[PDB]
Amino acid sequence: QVQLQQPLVKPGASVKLSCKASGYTFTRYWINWVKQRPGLEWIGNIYPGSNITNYNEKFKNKATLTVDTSSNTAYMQLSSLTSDDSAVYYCAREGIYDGYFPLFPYWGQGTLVTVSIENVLTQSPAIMAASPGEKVTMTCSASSSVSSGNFHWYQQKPGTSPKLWIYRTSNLASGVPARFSGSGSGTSYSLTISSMEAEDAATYYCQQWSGYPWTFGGGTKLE
Amino acid sequence: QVQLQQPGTELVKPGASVKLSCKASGYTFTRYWINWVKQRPGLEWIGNIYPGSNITNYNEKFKNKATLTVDTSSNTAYMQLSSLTSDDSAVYYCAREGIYDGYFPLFPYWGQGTLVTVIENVLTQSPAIMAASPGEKVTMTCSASSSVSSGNFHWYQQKPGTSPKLWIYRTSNLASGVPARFSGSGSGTSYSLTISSMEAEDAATYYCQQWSGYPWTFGGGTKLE
Amino acid sequence: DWVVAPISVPENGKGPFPQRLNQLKSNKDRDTKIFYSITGPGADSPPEGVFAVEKETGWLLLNKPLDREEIAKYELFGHAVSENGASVEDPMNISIIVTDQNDHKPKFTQDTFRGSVLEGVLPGTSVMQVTATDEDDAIYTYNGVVAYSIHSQEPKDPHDLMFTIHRSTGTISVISSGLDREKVPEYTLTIQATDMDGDGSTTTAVAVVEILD
Amino acid sequence: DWVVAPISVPENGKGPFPQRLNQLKSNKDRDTKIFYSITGPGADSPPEGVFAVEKETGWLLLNKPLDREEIAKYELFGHAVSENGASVEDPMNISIIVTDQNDHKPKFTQDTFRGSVLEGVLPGTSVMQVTATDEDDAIYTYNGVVAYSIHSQEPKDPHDLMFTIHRSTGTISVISSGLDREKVPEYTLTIQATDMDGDGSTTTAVAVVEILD
Ligand SMILES: [Ca+2]
Ligand SMILES: [Ca+2]
Ligand SMILES: [Ca+2]
Ligand SMILES: [Ca+2]
Ligand SMILES: [Ca+2]
Ligand SMILES: [Ca+2]
Ligand SMILES: [Ca+2]
Ligand SMILES: [Ca+2]
Repeated sequence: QVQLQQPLVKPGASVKLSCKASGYTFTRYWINWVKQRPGLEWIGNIYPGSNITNYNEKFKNKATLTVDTSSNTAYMQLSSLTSDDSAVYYCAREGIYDGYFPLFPYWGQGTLVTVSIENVLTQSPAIMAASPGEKVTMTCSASSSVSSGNFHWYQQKPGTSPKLWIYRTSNLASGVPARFSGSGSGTSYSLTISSMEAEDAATYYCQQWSGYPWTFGGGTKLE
Repeated sequence: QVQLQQPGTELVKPGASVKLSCKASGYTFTRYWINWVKQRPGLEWIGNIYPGSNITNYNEKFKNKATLTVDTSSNTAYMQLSSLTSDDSAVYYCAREGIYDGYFPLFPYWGQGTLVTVIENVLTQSPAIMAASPGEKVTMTCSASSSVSSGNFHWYQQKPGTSPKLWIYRTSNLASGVPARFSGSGSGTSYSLTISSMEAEDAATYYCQQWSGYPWTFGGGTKLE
Repeated sequence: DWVVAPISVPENGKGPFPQRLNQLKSNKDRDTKIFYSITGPGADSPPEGVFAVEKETGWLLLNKPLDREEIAKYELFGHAVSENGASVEDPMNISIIVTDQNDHKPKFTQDTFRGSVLEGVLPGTSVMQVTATDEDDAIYTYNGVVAYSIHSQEPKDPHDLMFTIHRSTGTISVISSGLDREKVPEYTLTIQATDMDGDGSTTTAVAVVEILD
Repeated sequence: DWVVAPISVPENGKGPFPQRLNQLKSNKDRDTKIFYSITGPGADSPPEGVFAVEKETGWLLLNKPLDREEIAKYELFGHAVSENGASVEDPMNISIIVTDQNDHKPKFTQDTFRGSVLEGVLPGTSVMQVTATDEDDAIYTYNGVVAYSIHSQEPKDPHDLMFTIHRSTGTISVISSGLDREKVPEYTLTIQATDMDGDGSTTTAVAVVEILD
């Protein structure tokens, strides 16, 4: 089984986060890093076998990604910390294998750090509430066009890592019930629940790729 | 009417640099590659330049001797030769591209040359010197260390005192002024030039030429008498 | 039928040249030796020597830099024939699209612009318009899209931001009161036109505004 | 039929990734909207995540570096469907050839080789053979083809170049008289193995030749 295992500092110091990989050959799969504060951001990724990286311009100067092949471990060093850096940091491995550009459905549980030119995705509404049986639909819009192959949705409940929900616009991820459905194209996409349920209350995030960087929406909180 | 004019002789001392000129007319200067070529007691491709953008290709061998420039305003190409030795003493030709039929151009338009006194596809030509009598068949041969497209294999004729003169192109096409007696053939790594019946006219040094990626190379020559 | 996709080439390439664009192939080459050729402007008619194809491998080549403002598009045809000269495919249409680079600076339509306005007018009042053109593409890129601004005003009497300029139209307007002909009869405005919609290169011209009675 | 040529990709690429390899197109796209996909090992079966295609544009993509010594070739298929999922072409076979880079150095089978020869022998007499291997491709390139030479001989008594070595076989031979056991009982030859058939990287080993009665 593919698993990523992740295990307090003062301003200006550096810290190294680890992501221990097992269940597959380490050298041949991209690992991505992601930041979260009370939305979600893509920091960058690395191909371990060749030590090749892609960075989001925004973290170019904070983050450095390395690997230790000998121990199947990816690292991210964060430099010169501020309060802004205090966040949850996830690692995630690629991806879904059907001939389209992979994404990353395998997340570590995240590590919590406390400190003493892209396709923007606007998600609405930020907070909504509904009752069971009711239809629920939510919306994501992008400053620029996105392939239907590279538009995805995640569900996150407090305390747990995000969880792939819909991929490539309309395919239901593994554990996901038929009530859910996604649709959309070009620059406008939506997620729909035929009949709301108690289970389904959570923060939902849209995700796109259309060249780097990966971006997320600000989230939709359902209650 | 495409013409390339070069001054003709220059005298220089060892270690100095010299700039050779090639004055162009009869066409828009900026749009056409100009090549430079060295000759001594065989023929060598130095490099070329596309004037409009000042882009160059160099033979690795002259990377450190030669730098190619242009002056757009005066339709003039230049080649600067640095730190001269006796080895540099040679004839230097400029030549414009090329033949226009959908295959990689060559360079059939030569200046009359300027005289200076102080990994590739190798082309082995044989025999170096041969003689024949008129009426007789004459054939000569060129072999390449590596494969060459039939589109990029050519032959030239040179008589003493004059610049080389395109003779056969893309293996078997006769250049403009060239008589039916001549015929070329060949494929892959072996090529030949053939004259059904020798003639007084036909006595000269013949050179094979290839491209298969840079650099252009030539054979050592076949001298016919 | 599967076809060879349009080939997009940015103008002003650096090479190396010749540059491989794309490789033609006929699947009848497993059996017979096939020879490729190309026709069309650029290849076997003017402009001269722009394209070629490698006869045996089918590689289509670009031999020189292109210029979108001269020629934006080429239409060629690929052909495949056996040794004895029999065609073995219908000709394949090959399109080449030359994509824009920002190789032109914005140019004002004149060196000095003049206009006038009455001393009394309210803020918002239009005074004059200035214009700069840019030969680059303004539809798919911003390379030909000009943004206007006022670098400065002379003199600064009664104060400095008497005027504004609409960043797309080039319309100059009054935005403050207290113009008086007798006091300051003439303002000199250094105006700027910047391509890439403000992110690129900048050209300067002058706009003189006379104050009237 | 015109097809996509085999796509030749050098192993150990640096990207950037994903890297565009070639663009699929069906000419039925002028009439209807077409959607592309790929299948085959590397795309939708192992190895995982090596290739992908852009659904709407048809661009075929490479997502990671390749290693020729692991996998030399891939066989994929491109598909074109309309919005309702109906096939509009026969699948297109797409080959990827991973071309060799010289990422292996030559290695002698042992660090010291020993041989023996009689003092009397004539020039031309074979003495011993040395061997080096190289894990790169030795068929289409020279990256795995080793050339041998004698860098030096010790001592130089009676003179240097007592021996020669065949540049392909590695067979060491005597090429002069006169060897004498009592005079010089042992030569030490530094031997070299250079890949790219003499143009590449070099490894060194020793060959000791004892002279016998
Ligand atoms: Ca023609
Ligand atoms: Ca231009
Ligand atoms: Ca332009
Ligand atoms: Ca411009
Ligand atoms: Ca390798
Ligand atoms: Ca290799
Ligand atoms: Ca090697
Ligand atoms: Ca051993």
